[PDB]
Amino acid sequence: DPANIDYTPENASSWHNYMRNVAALLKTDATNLYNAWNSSYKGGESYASLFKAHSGSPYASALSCVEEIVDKCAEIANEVGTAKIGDPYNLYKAGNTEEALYAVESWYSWHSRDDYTNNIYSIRNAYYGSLDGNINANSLSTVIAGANSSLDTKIKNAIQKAAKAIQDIPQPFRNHIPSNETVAAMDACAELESILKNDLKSYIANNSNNINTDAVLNPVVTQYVDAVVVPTYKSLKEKNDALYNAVIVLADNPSNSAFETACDAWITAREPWEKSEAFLFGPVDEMGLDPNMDSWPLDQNAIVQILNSQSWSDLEWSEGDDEAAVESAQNVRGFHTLEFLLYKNGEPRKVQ
Ligand SMILES: [Cl-]
Ligand SMILES: [Mg+2]
Ligand SMILES: [Mg+2]
Repeated sequence: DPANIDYTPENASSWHNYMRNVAALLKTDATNLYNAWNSSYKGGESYASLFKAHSGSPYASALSCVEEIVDKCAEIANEVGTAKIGDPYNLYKAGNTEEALYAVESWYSWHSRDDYTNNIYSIRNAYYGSLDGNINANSLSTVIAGANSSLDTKIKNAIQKAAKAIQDIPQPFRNHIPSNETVAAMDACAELESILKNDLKSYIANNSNNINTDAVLNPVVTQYVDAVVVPTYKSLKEKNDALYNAVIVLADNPSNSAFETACDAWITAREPWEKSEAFLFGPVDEMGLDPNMDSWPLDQNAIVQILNSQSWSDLEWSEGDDEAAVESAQNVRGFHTLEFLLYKNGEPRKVQ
């Protein structure tokens, strides 16, 4: 029932206000995340400076930075295969097909394949030290290549295999959950997680390989922060600002065209977010910005209740609120709540 709700003339006013409020919070969260890295964190030094310096806490060496980088790449490869794809797959295989269909992150917009593929490109970006698919001179890839060309080539191939396997699932993944292609994508993601957390991490950690000193890894950490992390968060800030502006256009003059234009802005803003999921550490994690912007699944019953009662304060939480209160607010806001409000069955919603 909450899944079947339509945007109608009867609820349009409330629907516009829900969209405005969710888009304003996404704008705030992306700005605060970018500022935490680029300007100041916890009222002090910027997180970009703290990470690049690695002078004690939580990173005392360039190796500690790089182990976090690699751990966080392995974590997203694990999340994508075992949970984003795996949770719907295992529900479906057990015979719980209706629960499986609604378990797919980004199904409202039929965007799961592209979303999860961008998560793998986050790994590529972290490993390449770039955003354009070109291997940077100061990348982890180049460091591994100089010591072990075979391991570097196997890692680059494993990243590409996972991205290609997800793209090979027939569009949309929501309608092809039990496919052979789904299983091949899970396999490719598991192989990628393994080569990162086992082979790569162990190889860098071994002092005998001479690639874990600050002289070797400082330029890798600096380039990862300056060319990957900070520009991705800058792009997310800019694109969440544009997404809010597109929601305002739609709310002020609702039309099929304005819904289509706001949906395009949602995909545009999602890209730097999805391409940041290999670095879910530091500010995005500690500030709770990851679940603020990207909780999934949502509390769909609570969304419909908030829409009909215009209880906008239910979307927000404060420092010191208990865990349940924070999660309840996060489960009714963010990119996926805005996605619900903009899309129906993979297409922009229409004005009746
Ligand atoms: Cl989908
Ligand atoms: Mg168009
Ligand atoms: Mg997530």
